[PDB]
Amino acid sequence: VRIEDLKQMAAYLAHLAAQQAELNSLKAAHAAEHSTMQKLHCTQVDKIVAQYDKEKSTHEKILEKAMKKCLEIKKETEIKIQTLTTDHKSKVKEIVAQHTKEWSEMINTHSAEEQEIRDLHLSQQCELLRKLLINAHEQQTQQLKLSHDRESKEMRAHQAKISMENSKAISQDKSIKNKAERERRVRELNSSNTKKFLEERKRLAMKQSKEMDQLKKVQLEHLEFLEKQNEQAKEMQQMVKLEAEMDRRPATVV
Amino acid sequence: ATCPIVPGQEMIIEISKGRSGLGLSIVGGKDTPLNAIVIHEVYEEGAAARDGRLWAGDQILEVNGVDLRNSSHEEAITALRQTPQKVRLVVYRLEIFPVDLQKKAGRGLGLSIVGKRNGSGVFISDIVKGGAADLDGRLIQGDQILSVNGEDMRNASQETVATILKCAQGLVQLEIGRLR
Ligand SMILES: [Au+]
Ligand SMILES: [Au+]
Ligand SMILES: [Au+]
Ligand SMILES: [Au+]
Ligand SMILES: [Au+]
Repeated sequence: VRIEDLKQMAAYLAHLAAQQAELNSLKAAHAAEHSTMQKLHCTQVDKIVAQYDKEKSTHEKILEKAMKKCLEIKKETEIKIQTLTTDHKSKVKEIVAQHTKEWSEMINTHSAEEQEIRDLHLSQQCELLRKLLINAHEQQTQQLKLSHDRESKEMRAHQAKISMENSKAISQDKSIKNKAERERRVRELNSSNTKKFLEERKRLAMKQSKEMDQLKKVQLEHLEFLEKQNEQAKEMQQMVKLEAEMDRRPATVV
Repeated sequence: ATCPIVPGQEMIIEISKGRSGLGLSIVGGKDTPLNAIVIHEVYEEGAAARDGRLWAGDQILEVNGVDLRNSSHEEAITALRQTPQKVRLVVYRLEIFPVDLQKKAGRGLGLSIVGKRNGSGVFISDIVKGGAADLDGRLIQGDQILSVNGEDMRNASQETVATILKCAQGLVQLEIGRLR
């Protein structure tokens, strides 16, 4: 609930927004490199097919007309067709095979780039969230340092009040009626108050560190919760690298 | 550990993913016309393959009590990733129709062709966004190319259907098989 207040801060939300624009630029660059290659993949094949069709039609017309007008031309021309299609079937078999290569190398490279940016964004989010939290922890700690200094200030001035207070009412005590005991009572009062103030001073110092130790306790396990949050995010991003390796296979855009 | 897999009922099973991947492949979603999340192939390396009970046509209905009736395809794959080392699932146990497409200026049909990791057949992999197949909008990922211009491709190679589709010139008459 602390992390959520941290995760809706002005600086954090902007980094999220700048990360999402990065993500769009990558999709747009990936798509341009997609279309650049399909055009050339098709451009190449539609050349090779247009030419093969041209050669077959030329040979097909050659026997068709001569048959109307045979002998060896029938035998020779059909050898040229078997020669020519058998070669075409193996020009494309080679091309179609290398067009799978070009695509699959790209899609996996593209898929890798996208994985790495998603990982880099995750290291950038943990580092920001944490640095913000440490900065909050620093202005939390030394604000408390502040109270501790004023807490001592009030005590010293409070202790001065009692001591001066316990010296007027001792003068006004009528029951004394003697200087020798009065000299002693003042010595007795001064020593008792001096002891009391030093003990309350010692108890404040002890109390003050105790409460700062509690600040350390709260701060530590906020940072521990953020570190577990980043660990869980890394662990699941590994399971998409894992599922991606199984899904990987060759592919041919058509 | 309570029950084995039996058809007809909304079964509830649990798989131990452990250190290996779950290894499922999905089709469908709210974004698609299928309107169901359906297992399409079980990757042999995965955990459900170890488990042995999920076959290749099983309809997933919820993961960790997350109802997938509105989940898009992308939403459903993350639902598979967010599983802990243990997995909680609820499962249940072709549609053939024709699609004709005209090839665009430069690219072509604008779809990708692959084969199942283990099993024959040849299926649609990825649909290029501005593609000729995209603007028709009836094909989705996982659709089987049964025939192309009449010729049956059911037990054809990936090189076969790639070669036929790439070299085809005009309108391409496809038969498509989809899960249910
Ligand atoms: Au072309
Ligand atoms: Au960090
Ligand atoms: Au005063
Ligand atoms: Au985090
Ligand atoms: Au051909």
